[PDB]
Amino acid sequence: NVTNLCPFHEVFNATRFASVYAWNRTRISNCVADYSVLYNFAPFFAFKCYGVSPTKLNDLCFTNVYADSFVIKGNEVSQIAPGQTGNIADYNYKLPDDFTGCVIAWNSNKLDSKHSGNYDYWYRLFRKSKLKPFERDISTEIYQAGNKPCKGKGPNCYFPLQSYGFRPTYGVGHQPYRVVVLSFELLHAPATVCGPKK
Amino acid sequence: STIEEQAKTFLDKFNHEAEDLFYQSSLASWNYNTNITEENVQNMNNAGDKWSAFLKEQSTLAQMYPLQEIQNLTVKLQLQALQQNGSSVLSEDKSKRLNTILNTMSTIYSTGKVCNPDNPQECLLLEPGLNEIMANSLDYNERLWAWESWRSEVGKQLRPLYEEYVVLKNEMARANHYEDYGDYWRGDYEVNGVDGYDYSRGQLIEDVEHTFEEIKPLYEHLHAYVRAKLMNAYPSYISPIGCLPAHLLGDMWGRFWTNLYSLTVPFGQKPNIDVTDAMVDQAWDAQRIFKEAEKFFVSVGLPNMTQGFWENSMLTDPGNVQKAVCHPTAWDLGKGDFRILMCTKVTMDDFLTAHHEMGHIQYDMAYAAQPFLLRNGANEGFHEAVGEIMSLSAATPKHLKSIGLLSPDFQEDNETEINFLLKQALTIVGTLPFTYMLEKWRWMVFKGEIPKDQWMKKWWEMKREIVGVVEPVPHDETYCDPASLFHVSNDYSFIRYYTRTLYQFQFQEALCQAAKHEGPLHKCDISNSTEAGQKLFNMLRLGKSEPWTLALENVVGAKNMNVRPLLNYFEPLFTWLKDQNKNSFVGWSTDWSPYA
Ligand SMILES: *[C@@H]1O[C@H](CO)[C@@H](O[C@@H]2O[C@H](CO)[C@@H](O[C@@H]3O[C@H](CO[C@H]4O[C@H](CO)[C@@H](O)[C@H](O)[C@@H]4O)[C@@H](O)[C@H](O[C@H]4O[C@H](CO)[C@@H](O)[C@H](O)[C@@H]4O)[C@@H]3O)[C@H](O)[C@H]2NC(C)=O)[C@H](O)[C@H]1NC(C)=O
Ligand SMILES: *[C@@H]1O[C@H](CO)[C@@H](O[C@@H]2O[C@H](CO)[C@@H](O[C@@H]3O[C@H](CO)[C@@H](O)[C@H](O)[C@@H]3O)[C@H](O)[C@H]2NC(C)=O)[C@H](O)[C@H]1NC(C)=O
Ligand SMILES: *[C@@H]1O[C@H](CO)[C@@H](O[C@@H]2O[C@H](CO)[C@@H](O)[C@H](O)[C@H]2NC(C)=O)[C@H](O)[C@H]1NC(C)=O
Ligand SMILES: *[C@@H]1O[C@H](CO)[C@@H](O)[C@H](O)[C@H]1NC(C)=O
Ligand SMILES: *[C@@H]1O[C@H](CO)[C@@H](O)[C@H](O)[C@H]1NC(C)=O
Ligand SMILES: *[C@@H]1O[C@H](CO)[C@@H](O)[C@H](O)[C@H]1NC(C)=O
Ligand SMILES: *[C@@H]1O[C@H](CO)[C@@H](O)[C@H](O)[C@H]1NC(C)=O
Ligand SMILES: *[C@@H]1O[C@H](CO)[C@@H](O)[C@H](O)[C@H]1NC(C)=O
Repeated sequence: NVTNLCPFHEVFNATRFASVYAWNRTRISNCVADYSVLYNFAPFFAFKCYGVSPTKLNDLCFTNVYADSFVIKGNEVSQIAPGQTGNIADYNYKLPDDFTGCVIAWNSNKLDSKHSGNYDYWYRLFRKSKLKPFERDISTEIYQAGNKPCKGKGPNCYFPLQSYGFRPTYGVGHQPYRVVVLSFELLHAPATVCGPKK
Repeated sequence: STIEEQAKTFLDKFNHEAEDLFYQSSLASWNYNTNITEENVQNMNNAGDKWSAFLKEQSTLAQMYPLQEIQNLTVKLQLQALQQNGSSVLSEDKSKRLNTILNTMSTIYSTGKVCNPDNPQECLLLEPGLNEIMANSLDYNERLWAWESWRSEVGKQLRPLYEEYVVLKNEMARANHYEDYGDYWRGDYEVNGVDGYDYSRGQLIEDVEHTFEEIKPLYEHLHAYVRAKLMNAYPSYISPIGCLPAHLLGDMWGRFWTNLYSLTVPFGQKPNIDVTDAMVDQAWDAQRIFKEAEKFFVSVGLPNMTQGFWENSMLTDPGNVQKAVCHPTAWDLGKGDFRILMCTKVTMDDFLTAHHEMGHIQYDMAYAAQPFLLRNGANEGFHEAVGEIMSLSAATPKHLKSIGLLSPDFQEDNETEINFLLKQALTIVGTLPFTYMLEKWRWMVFKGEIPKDQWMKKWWEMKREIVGVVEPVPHDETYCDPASLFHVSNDYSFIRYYTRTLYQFQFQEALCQAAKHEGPLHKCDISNSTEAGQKLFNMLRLGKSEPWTLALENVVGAKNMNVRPLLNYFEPLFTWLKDQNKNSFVGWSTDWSPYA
């Protein structure tokens, strides 16, 4: 079962990292998934694992791996967990209550902030209802917070999205953070994605 | 959807835009104040214009949702703040006239100067030379000349501008709902909609009258003592039963009596507790002072400064070509950014000032979780009192002994305590009548009781009747003495000091009672105590989400202002003064005048 190495170093270590409301999704399969490629980044703000243990991870083998990446604030990172409420949790990215995987977040103030302000990262603010688990909604229609039918941006009509203003002089809890979520599962399969072993 | 949901959505959008706009404006202002040039002024002006315009349009949109269909009692406060603090009612021509008048008055006050009559080519500004001359010089003629020259060269110009200004302000205030501008100022203390905590705009006047009536005797005893000492000083101008002439109070106006300590010390032989020499010997600096203040604040349970505070704030004057303003201020730029700007030397006064500014920064840090429109003190007096209590607690001999600046071979007899209490009194008690009289005069002027031809007459009559101070030179209606003050000429309220003076002492007595301390109140420290810190934080974190009466009841247990703590603070000094004044007459008569 000699194979090549997985592209972990590519989902991490990227220039553009995608906004939260349009989070990326990469499938990992048919390779050797060495987990020593990470830990080479900054001291993580959070390394919570749910289905397995971080140490009991090198020797284990999976079926398929999904990686999701986006950028959020500092005080919103606590909302990425099974069964949590808040703006980001129910309007941008919702996790199932039986999640089996790990969540990695590390500060990236030195790469995602500018003196004049960075307006290339957005996040949805208004929506009609909640979000189903592992769902995405990328659309732009004027919100109707009123009785009169909405036509355009004006009174009681709002543009759904909004951008951050990341600056290097912001305090902790407002600086950008890079978040990567891995979702493993063990089921009926030839166990394609196995850890490095001989 | 009902009104409340739309109001909540609008509030969310407004907060999320106003945070960024306010941050940009504050950053521009700081960049100007640290690196004074011209392009910084341009950027600051642009940011201010953007912020003002945005507030104007947001108020115009916010004027749509009615206030009588909302029962949440927290949306209502923010909506009222938007509707009241950004609305423009007067026509464009009147607004331009008012702005031009304000700018002209500010420029006249700032650029005003006087020249020596002997040498017209020689001129000196107010702040560098006039303040120093009024402070340290001891000679009747020069002080009288400086006082008269400044009054005649400022008030005469500023009188017509004030006369035109009062009418426009009265029209603007009467436009919305208020009777006049005095009601507009007094509306800050109003509380509505809460049962058992209501406060009307007319209650403040009665409360101030009651507190001053309860304060008067101590002030008159101190006045008699100071008059006797000044008689011992000046032998041909002061009268035994007269009043103190205005040009012998240690400063330009008489707001503070601090500069009379070197002349009226109860016991000259006993030295003070100045610790400048020890700080010089131990090789200290600004960093050490600020670290000590941080440690003191940590010792009571409050959190300490962030890394951005040490990274961004400047604590020493760069000098050289980097011009800057050395007035100590505490900045709150938002988005978790806090800085302090000051030029720190090695002096005990700088120690106390650093403690005061760190207290202000802690107050700003405490409530940084409420909505954008509620991140402010309960009223205009809480913030100053919270700042001042730290300086009160950080000057005790016990704290200095624990720190190490004061030698352990120091003893506290009668005379040291008497001197300390007198020095505190000369600055605290000596300013209350001045503030009360000034605010009362402005209130009558705005209300219209005093006509335009009796301004100076009523001003000096009330000065004699309340402050017990008589002018050295008669003034006709061509003079405008109140305009010579910065606050009066720059459109600022003045009762906040009167409120903070009582608030700080109530807070200090409550905190010392919570720490289980015995002995005189003037010797109290809360450095190690953690109950006091938590109790203070419980009020600090509130912000503006509750009426100030509720916070006051939570802290001290009293709904209204009380003067008992202030009297209890000065009790030994009061007894000593009562024992000392058994010979000289107590009181004053207004019939006397220095000019025959
Ligand atoms: C609604 O709109 C009003 C007016 O538009 C706003 O009211 C202002 O509120 C701020 C803060 O609450 C007031 O700022 C205070 O000004 C005092 C006056 O200082 C002047 O003079 C000094 C020189 O002596 C100058 O250096 C200075 O720049 C001013 O020109 C200051 O003394 C106060 O400082 C105190 O607190 C700071 C910390 O906050 C300490 O560091 C200081 O040492 C000191 O203790 C303070 O800065 C301002 O005066 C108010 N305006 C008016 C006209 O009264 C409301 O904020 C606004 N409400 C909103 C938007 O919700
Ligand atoms: C008046 O309106 C305000 C504004 O909506 C109401 O405050 C709101 O109170 C709810 C709970 O009662 C808060 O929900 C909380 O959300 C957090 C997540 O952020 C969650 O962890 C908590 O468990 C809780 O569910 C809501 O945040 C809060 N609003 C704001 C802006 O903070 C208030 O209750 C209303 N009062 C009356 C009498 O109607
Ligand atoms: C608060 O507690 C600290 C911790 O004990 C005190 O610091 C000590 O103060 C004594 C005073 O004589 C010194 O002998 C010790 O060396 C100090 N310890 C340390 C670790 O510095 C502090 O004095 C207390 N606060 C007050 C006001 O006394
Ligand atoms: C990984 O990060 C380093 C850090 O500078 C960078 O030089 C390198 O190009 C990155 N690898 C990529 C982008 O494939
Ligand atoms: C999202 O992932 C895909 C995976 O191939 C990658 O090609 C793409 O560049 C990623 N998006 C961004 C914005 O980097
Ligand atoms: C101050 O402003 C000048 C003018 O633009 C600028 O060159 C300089 O970098 C700024 N900062 C300092 C510390 O001088
Ligand atoms: C105060 O700052 C020190 C760093 O010098 C830190 O270790 C400590 O935790 C801070 N205090 C609190 C209460 O966090
Ligand atoms: C000083 O205080 C002590 C404390 O008991 C007292 O006995 C003494 O009489 C006081 N002296 C004066 C001059 O007040």
